[PDB]
Amino acid sequence: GWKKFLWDSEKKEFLGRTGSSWFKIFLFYLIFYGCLAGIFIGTIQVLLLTLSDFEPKYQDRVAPPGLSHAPYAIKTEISFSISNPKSYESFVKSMHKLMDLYNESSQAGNSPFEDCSDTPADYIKRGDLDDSQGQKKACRFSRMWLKNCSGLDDTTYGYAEGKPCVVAKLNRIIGFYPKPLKNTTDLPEELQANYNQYVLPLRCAAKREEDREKIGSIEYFGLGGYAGFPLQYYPYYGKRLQKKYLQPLLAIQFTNLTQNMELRIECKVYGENIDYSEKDRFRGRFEVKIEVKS
Amino acid sequence: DLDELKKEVSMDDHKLSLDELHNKYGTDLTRGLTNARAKEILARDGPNSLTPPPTTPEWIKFCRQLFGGFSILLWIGAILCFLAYGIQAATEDEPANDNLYLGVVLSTVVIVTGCFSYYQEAKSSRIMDSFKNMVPQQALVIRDGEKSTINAEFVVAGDLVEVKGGDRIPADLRIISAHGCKVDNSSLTGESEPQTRSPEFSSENPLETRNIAFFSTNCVEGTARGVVVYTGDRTVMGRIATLASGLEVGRTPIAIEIEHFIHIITGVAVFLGVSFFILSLILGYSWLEAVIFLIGIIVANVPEGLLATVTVCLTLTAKRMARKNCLVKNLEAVETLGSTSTICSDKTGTLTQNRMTVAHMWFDNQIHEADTTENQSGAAFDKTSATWSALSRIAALCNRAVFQAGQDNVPILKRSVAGDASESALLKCIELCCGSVQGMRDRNPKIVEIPFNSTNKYQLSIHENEKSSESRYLLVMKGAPERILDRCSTILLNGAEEPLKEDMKEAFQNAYLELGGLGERVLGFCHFALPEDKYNEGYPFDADEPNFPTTDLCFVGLMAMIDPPRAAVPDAVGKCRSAGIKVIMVTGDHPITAKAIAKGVGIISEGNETIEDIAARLNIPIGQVNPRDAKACVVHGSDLKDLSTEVLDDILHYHTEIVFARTSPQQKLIIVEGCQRQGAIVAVTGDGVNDSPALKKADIGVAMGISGSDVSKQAADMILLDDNFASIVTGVEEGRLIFDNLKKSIAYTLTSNIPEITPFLVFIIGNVPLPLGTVTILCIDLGTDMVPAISLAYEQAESDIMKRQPRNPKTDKLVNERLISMAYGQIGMIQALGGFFSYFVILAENGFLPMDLIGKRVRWDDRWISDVEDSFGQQWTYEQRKIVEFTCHTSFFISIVVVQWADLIICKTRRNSIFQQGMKNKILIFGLFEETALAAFLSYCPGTDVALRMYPLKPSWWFCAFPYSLIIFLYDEMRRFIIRRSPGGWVEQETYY
Amino acid sequence: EGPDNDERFTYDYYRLRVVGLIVAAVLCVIGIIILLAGKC
Ligand SMILES: *[C@@H]1O[C@H](CO[C@@H]2O[C@@H](C)[C@@H](O)[C@@H](O)[C@@H]2O)[C@@H](O[C@@H]2O[C@H](CO)[C@@H](O[C@@H]3O[C@H](CO[C@H]4O[C@H](CO)[C@@H](O)[C@H](O)[C@@H]4O)[C@@H](O)[C@H](O[C@H]4O[C@H](CO)[C@@H](O)[C@H](O)[C@@H]4O)[C@@H]3O)[C@H](O)[C@H]2NC(C)=O)[C@H](O)[C@H]1NC(C)=O
Ligand SMILES: *[C@@H]1O[C@H](CO[C@@H]2O[C@@H](C)[C@@H](O)[C@@H](O)[C@@H]2O)[C@@H](O[C@@H]2O[C@H](CO)[C@@H](O[C@@H]3O[C@H](CO)[C@@H](O)[C@H](O[C@H]4O[C@H](CO)[C@@H](O)[C@H](O)[C@@H]4O)[C@@H]3O)[C@H](O)[C@H]2NC(C)=O)[C@H](O)[C@H]1NC(C)=O
Ligand SMILES: CCCCCCCC/C=C\CCCCCCCC(=O)OC[C@H](COP(=O)(O)OCC[N+](C)(C)C)OC(=O)CCCCCCC/C=C\CCCCCCCC
Ligand SMILES: CCCCCCCC/C=C\CCCCCCCC(=O)OC[C@H](COP(=O)(O)OCC[N+](C)(C)C)OC(=O)CCCCCCC/C=C\CCCCCCCC
Ligand SMILES: CCCCCCCC/C=C\CCCCCCCC(=O)OC[C@H](COP(=O)(O)OCC[N+](C)(C)C)OC(=O)CCCCCCC/C=C\CCCCCCCC
Ligand SMILES: CCCCCCCC/C=C\CCCCCCCC(=O)OC[C@H](COP(=O)(O)OCC[N+](C)(C)C)OC(=O)CCCCCCC/C=C\CCCCCCCC
Ligand SMILES: CCCCCCCC/C=C\CCCCCCCC(=O)OC[C@H](COP(=O)(O)OCC[N+](C)(C)C)OC(=O)CCCCCCC/C=C\CCCCCCCC
Ligand SMILES: CCCCCCCC/C=C\CCCCCCCC(=O)OC[C@H](COP(=O)(O)OCC[N+](C)(C)C)OC(=O)CCCCCCC/C=C\CCCCCCCC
Ligand SMILES: CCCCCCCC/C=C\CCCCCCCC(=O)OC[C@H](COP(=O)(O)OCC[N+](C)(C)C)OC(=O)CCCCCCC/C=C\CCCCCCCC
Ligand SMILES: *[C@@H]1O[C@H](CO)[C@@H](O[C@@H]2O[C@H](CO)[C@@H](O)[C@H](O)[C@H]2NC(C)=O)[C@H](O)[C@H]1NC(C)=O
Ligand SMILES: CC(C)CCC[C@@H](C)[C@H]1CC[C@H]2[C@@H]3CC=C4C[C@@H](O)CC[C@]4(C)[C@H]3CC[C@]12C
Ligand SMILES: CC(C)CCC[C@@H](C)[C@H]1CC[C@H]2[C@@H]3CC=C4C[C@@H](O)CC[C@]4(C)[C@H]3CC[C@]12C
Ligand SMILES: C[C@]12CC/C(=N\OCCN)C[C@@H]1C(=O)C[C@@H]1[C@@H]2CC[C@]2(C)C(=O)CC[C@@H]12
Ligand SMILES: [Mg+2]
Ligand code: NA
Repeated sequence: GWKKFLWDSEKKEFLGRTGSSWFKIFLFYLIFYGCLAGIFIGTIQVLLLTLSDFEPKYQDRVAPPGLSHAPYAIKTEISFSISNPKSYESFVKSMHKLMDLYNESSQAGNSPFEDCSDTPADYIKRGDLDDSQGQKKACRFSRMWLKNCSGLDDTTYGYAEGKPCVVAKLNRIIGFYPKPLKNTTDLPEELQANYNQYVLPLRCAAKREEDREKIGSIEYFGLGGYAGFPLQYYPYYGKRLQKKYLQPLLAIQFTNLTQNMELRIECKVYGENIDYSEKDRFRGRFEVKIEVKS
Repeated sequence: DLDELKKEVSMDDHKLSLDELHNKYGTDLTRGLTNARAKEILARDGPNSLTPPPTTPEWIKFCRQLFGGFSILLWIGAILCFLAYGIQAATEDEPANDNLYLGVVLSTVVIVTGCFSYYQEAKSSRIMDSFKNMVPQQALVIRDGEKSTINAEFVVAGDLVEVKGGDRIPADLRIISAHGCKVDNSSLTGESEPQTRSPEFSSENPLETRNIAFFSTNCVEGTARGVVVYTGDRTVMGRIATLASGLEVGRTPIAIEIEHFIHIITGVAVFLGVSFFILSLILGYSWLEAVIFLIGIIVANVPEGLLATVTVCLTLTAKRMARKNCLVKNLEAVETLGSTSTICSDKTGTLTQNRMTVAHMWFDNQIHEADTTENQSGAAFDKTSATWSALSRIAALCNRAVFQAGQDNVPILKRSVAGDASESALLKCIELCCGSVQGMRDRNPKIVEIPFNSTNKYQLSIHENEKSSESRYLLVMKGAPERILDRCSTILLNGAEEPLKEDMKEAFQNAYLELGGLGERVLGFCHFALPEDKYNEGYPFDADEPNFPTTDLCFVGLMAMIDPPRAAVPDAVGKCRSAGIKVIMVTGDHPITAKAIAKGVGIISEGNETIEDIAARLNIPIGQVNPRDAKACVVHGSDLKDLSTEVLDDILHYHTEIVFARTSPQQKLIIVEGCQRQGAIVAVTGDGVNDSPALKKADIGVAMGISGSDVSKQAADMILLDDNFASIVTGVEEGRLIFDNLKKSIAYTLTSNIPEITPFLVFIIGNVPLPLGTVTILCIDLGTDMVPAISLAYEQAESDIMKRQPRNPKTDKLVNERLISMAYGQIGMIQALGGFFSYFVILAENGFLPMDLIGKRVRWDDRWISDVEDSFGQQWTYEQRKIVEFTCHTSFFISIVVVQWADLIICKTRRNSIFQQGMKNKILIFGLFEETALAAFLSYCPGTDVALRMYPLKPSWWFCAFPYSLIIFLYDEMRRFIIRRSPGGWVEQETYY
Repeated sequence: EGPDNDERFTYDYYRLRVVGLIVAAVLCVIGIIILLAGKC
């Protein structure tokens, strides 16, 4: 058994068959699998021919935009000691990675960057989503706009003396026009003052009623000094039609933060085409657990 | 419980005297034992009652069903799942509970299967308990000189016991005085006729001597006395029953096939796991992860629903058998009949009816045949001559037996008749084609009768003549044809009378040898009209002197009789032989009768010859002829006792029609073992206790239900509640049909294994988002798939199954490599490709092109990256991309169902085409419809994306698997074509299951 | 179109589920019909 079914010397068989059999089976499987691969490839090519290069056919799973930030928190918590420097390195490294893309050296010349209104403005349509006109042009976004959180003055961005920053960002969506709430009698409390129509407001607060007192002064930095996103940086034409495109950013400094205590801060954007979800905690709003333990 | 001392042939102390017997056990031949001494022995050794069987609590058999071979594989799978969960819990945070759900599901599957199988075996046990009818019995013992009737459980060794025709022999007795006492030794020794028990000794074999009564035997006619020699379990049938209980069970063929199947499944499972383990370690992954990968691949390669499907498959064929009155106690004993290739049968009670019946009759120099079949379905014997009428009057008058009171309901053949067997058969034949014998008897008053002398060997009697025109007297005598022939001088030919010249005397001699050679017992009936002038109506013929002329009588004709076989016995034997099943007769009856029954049922085909037949046809000694020229052989038990192992092997290896006669139960067991030693499956069909050791050791036992014994009924595996023999043919047919169906269903449940493992393999090697989730694999293996696999059992035959030769056990298996090459190699591959196609389509329509999917799993899984760029530049949060992955799982599962359509259609037939067989199986159609409705329900019902995580699909996706399905159908169709046109070619020895 | 191109991000999943359920129900019925067609 053990030895025979492995190699017999009368019928000159190996594993069961002779030399010519293994060849017949190997050749059959090679031809069969080859046909299988060619058919799968053809059915995938017709697919590639069914889609467009300038626009996703279905855009319903990304209708309400998200709200992400610059620091990379494992459990949406920012905990670091003001003494030990090797505690907030993971934060600064990320922050830096994000801001390192807004360097002025990158934004230079007429192509493909264009100087836009230093004050919030309205939408700008660079035509349709075609290749007729060459690569469209995107507005320039300077670093310095963010005043105390830019890594140009205090590289650390704040984490050095108990005053961290948080760069918020709106998820890039093709052909998405941000629309803000109007001045009618129904509007949240916060939003009344500084109603620049052209600015999408972002406002942070405390999750619980108690934590209010323990959170100090939320100082926002942005385009024009407002706490929002200028409508002029939209819409986004997609990578293919707008490479070298920069999305607005908003810095948030959590000055006067109580020491040695976990604070739950929820930031939220307001607008018409903006809707939140009880399941996705990053759709329109975001949560952060800051704890500057020193 | 020494088995060797129980395997030996019975010994005894028969060859002794009445003084030696009374001196060995202690007992007064005329006064018996004393009550004090009787109780001293009763308490000294135990009551005269057989021990009860070894009971069995219900939780024990429930635990038995919870284990086994298949259930054990599922048990190890559940254990592995929980181990991997414990690991993931101690190594990482946010452990997915996928493994725990899969483990509890596997455990539930095993528990449910056990409950169902146990319930079925319990059903059969209850209907089986409704047959043991045990009415207490009391014997007649003589103590201190007085007769008393005490319970059978109070008889001891040494007391005197008296029996009377109609009672049962309590224990093993030693006859001391008898008065024409006959006994029925059919159950123990298998002797069809009543052997007379005489106080004298006659044969060295205790079963052949007449001075010993046996346990469970009944005294037909007469009375006798005897000393209890053996009592309790120490009796003959006690040792036989104890031996039967002390025999092993074995391991059916279906179980061995399932075992080798699990062997292959585990071979390929551990192979894919250890290989992808070394590969994962070669690509960088850590050990902790590689271990989980190994366990995941091994657990993934295990058919969970195949257990319930196989159990239902086997259960379906059992209900049909129960519809035709064929009940199986176990569940796998339904397939053993189809795999049988050598059936060892019993004669008395199984091959025959164990009831004496009038077979042939002689009258008007012509042999006439009578119907000897249970339901009376045959040919009449021309009841138009006067000779027959005179014969009916002779037999109906010169006969003292009468039907037992209150039988007005049963049929003419199954009613109880008080009297001898010959007179009973005669009474039944006359009551059958001559109307009510009670009126035929009251129509002619019997005046004087001279009983049966052992010298006269003839029974005569005179009665009045019912002729209203003739007041004469009628005389009728019956007896052995030679004695009666020497007392006649006339012959009633066609009514008239004629002399007894040597011409008819020689025709009578040839008729006597014709009926005698047929293994029948022939008798002669004659009568004479007494002259009313020499014996007036007033003269009384007292039975003292010669008042009747012994000679010068008128012989009317001979009347033979013998026990006929059951109705469907010849047809069933022929059907079994047609299917290539070797029929070997094994019985403890006389060889002269066994050979005749063998030739009459088909065991010894007409034309074949034995060595003695050749020596008789040539007129030369038997030691000169060569035994190779004889196809059929009759092996005597006495000669079987002195035969080596090789000799028996040669007996079965050179003789095709074998008949073992005068074989003891132990020898029956030896014969069954001699058949197994070679390598063929054996099925023993019997009824008495002598068949218990044969039915137990055989691969499958078939016990009779009405004519069977309780011991052989409890030790058998299949019961024939209707005592029909054609059921054996039905069983051998069903056993095959369900085998080819098991093969088809197995290939069906195994084809889906590939499109359920490939996604994870490409997930680890190519780093793409997980294609097939776990709750979808569960919805496939334990949901939709169940109904179609169950339906595959209802498939009819393709070719004649009762024509092909029996399957070879050493070469043709149940699951070979030809199946694995199809399910795992060709169909499953196409199904996996179709699933991946629908997958890539769903991800390409939402924004993730195939070029950007390779290398994303690290960020596609990360729970803290809320900005994942797609092929177009859009930013997707974590939950949004997860929703798309789940929708891809839903579409993958639906693609599986779509390809399963064509797989169930190509699995319906193994060789034939679909346009030939036809879609006449309504269950399969219902399976397809339900399989589709379930998938649509699981996707479109609200709250499913929350409970099971399955999102709705867009009507354009459902059509991504259709081309693959049609291609599967076309490939298998052309496959099943070259096999037909080219028999024995490459496609056959490579893809023909 | 233009600014108010809100339809470009909406899908009537409700109507789709309703139709898919009607169809599933019909298929289930037909199945039952075929199964019992013969035992009456
Ligand atoms: C985008 O801008 C980044 C900053 O640009 C600087 O400021 C702007 C406004 C302009 O003035 C520009 O000209 C400036 O360079 C730019 O990142 C910068 O890249 C340089 C070159 O590698 C870095 O200089 C090196 O510094 C290290 C030590 O760095 C310490 O501080 C940083 C934080 O700032 C920490 O992350 C580190 O861990 C350290 O704690 C020096 O050791 C190193 O020495 C090298 O140079 C000296 C001569 O000076 C040689 O003798 C040595 O052998 C070495 O070769 C450099 O001096 C600078 O740190 C870095 N800035 C930051 C904040 O990281 C970034 O690359 C730009 N990206 C793009 C895409 O344009
Ligand atoms: C968005 O909306 C706010 C509020 O608009 C007001 O409420 C809306 C719900 C709706 O009903 C509007 O019709 C309504 O105006 C705009 O800001 C408001 O602007 C007015 C005008 O300056 C302010 O009213 C002022 O109230 C002062 C005390 O609180 C009073 O002293 C001021 O005196 C001025 O006007 C009087 C005549 O009434 C004149 O004599 C004086 O010399 C002086 O000019 C004046 O009455 C409101 O307080 C403002 N509301 C808030 C919350 O600050 C806002 O400008 C608008 N934004 C845009 C871009 O349109
Ligand atoms: C990400 C990528 C995805 C990967 C997915 C992988 C999916 C896995 C798919 C299939 C698993 C394949 C595993 C092997 C299966 C072999 C089947 C097998 O073992 O069945 C058992 C049979 C027994 O059969 P029986 O009972 O009828 O025997 C009766 C003998 N009597 C009667 C004479 C005694 O035993 C035999 O067949 C004998 C054993 C023969 C073993 C052959 C081994 C070949 C394996 C690999 C070859 C690769 C070479 C590639 C290079 C080619 C050159 C170019
Ligand atoms: C692009 C898409 C790709 C899809 C690929 C997957 C396809 C798989 C699904 C369906 C395949 C259908 C194949 C059609 C085969 C028809 C064969 C046929 O017609 O052979 C004729 C037979 C032979 O008769 P005979 O001569 O032996 O009769 C003798 C009568 N005597 C004895 C009285 C004389 O006649 C008979 O079988 C009797 C009449 C039976 C009539 C059957 C009709 C039902 C057929 C299919 C059911 C639909 C399933 C749909 C599943 C989707 C669920 C949503
Ligand atoms: C011959 C014999 C024929 C017999 C045929 C029988 C067929 C039976 C046909 C239908 C009965 C199916 C069960 C009905 C279930 C109703 C569930 C329901 O009406 O849910 C409504 C609400 C959804 O509310 P919402 O939209 O505000 O939620 C928003 C949630 N947000 C916003 C957080 C995402 O539910 C919730 O909230 C919680 C959802 C609870 C999940 C229940 C689902 C059960 C899960 C598995 C069982 C299925 C096994 C398959 C059995 C097959 C049998 C053939
Ligand atoms: C004859 C034809 C039969 C056809 C039937 C198809 C057979 C199905 C076969 C296998 C499927 C059973 C698999 C059981 C899956 C259980 C899943 C489970 O337990 O998930 C746990 C989830 C937790 O999820 P999360 O962590 O995301 O929550 C995060 C919540 N945050 C974030 C808001 C805090 O909790 C929840 O979903 C809560 C809702 C609980 C839903 C339980 C549904 C149980 C479904 C089936 C069991 C009964 C089947 C018996 C029929 C057998 C047929 C032979
Ligand atoms: C998306 C999924 C797509 C899947 C598409 C699959 C298409 C691929 C189908 C077939 C390609 C395999 C062809 C292999 C040919 C080389 C095999 C070979 O070397 O064979 C040698 C033998 C001749 O040796 P011998 O027997 O004389 O020696 C006797 C030796 N002893 C004793 C061992 C028997 O060859 C023979 O026997 C002749 C046997 C030739 C095999 C015929 C099999 C045809 C099966 C399917 C074709 C139908 C495709 C329909 C698709 C429609 C799409 C819409
Ligand atoms: C022998 C075996 C017989 C088996 C018979 C099984 C019975 C089949 C039962 C039902 C099938 C009919 C289904 C009809 C449903 C139409 C409903 C409908 O209104 O659906 C519209 C969708 C278009 O969706 P959308 O995404 O564009 O808009 C979405 C717009 N929102 C989402 C904003 C609203 O369209 C769709 O679902 C398209 C629906 C699929 C079209 C049916 C294709 C039939 C394929 C082959 C049959 C050919 C037979 C040839 C006859 C030969 C005779 C000898
Ligand atoms: C012998 C003869 C037998 C004949 C038997 C016939 C049986 C009857 C046959 C058909 C009945 C059809 C019933 C149609 C029900 C429509 C319900 C429906 O359209 O609900 C849709 C909405 C949920 O939409 P959504 O906005 O959350 O979507 C998610 C949007 N996102 C995720 C983007 C945010 O519902 C809601 O809100 C409220 C839902 C309330 C719960 C309704 C329960 C329906 C569940 C099962 C019934 C279906 C059984 C059909 C038979 C199949 C047999 C296998
Ligand atoms: C920042 O928070 C501190 C408290 O942590 C505020 O200063 C306190 O003011 C109260 C009077 O209301 C004094 O009794 C405390 O002694 C002060 N503590 C300190 C550390 O100064 C301070 O006003 C807050 N400043 C801002 C801008 O929010
Ligand atoms: C029925 C079977 C055997 C036919 C198999 C046909 C195979 C060989 C055909 C079907 C579709 C074909 C592909 C169609 C489109 C392209 C894109 C082009 O830029 C390179 C060639 C490539 C990739 C083709 C290669 C060959 C191909 C895969
Ligand atoms: C025997 C063969 C040829 C029959 C093939 C039947 C196919 C075409 C049937 C079977 C089930 C059907 C699907 C059942 C349910 C739905 C959901 C609905 O909202 C759109 C149509 C859609 C997606 C159907 C399309 C057609 C479909 C896929
Ligand atoms: C391998 C598997 C469990 C077994 C399985 N099917 O088991 C059915 C047996 N026929 C396939 C499942 C998957 O593909 C997904 C597997 C899951 C185990 C746990 C896994 C490996 C994870 O942590 C992520 C993927 C999960
Ligand atoms: Mg018998
Ligand atoms: Na058995």
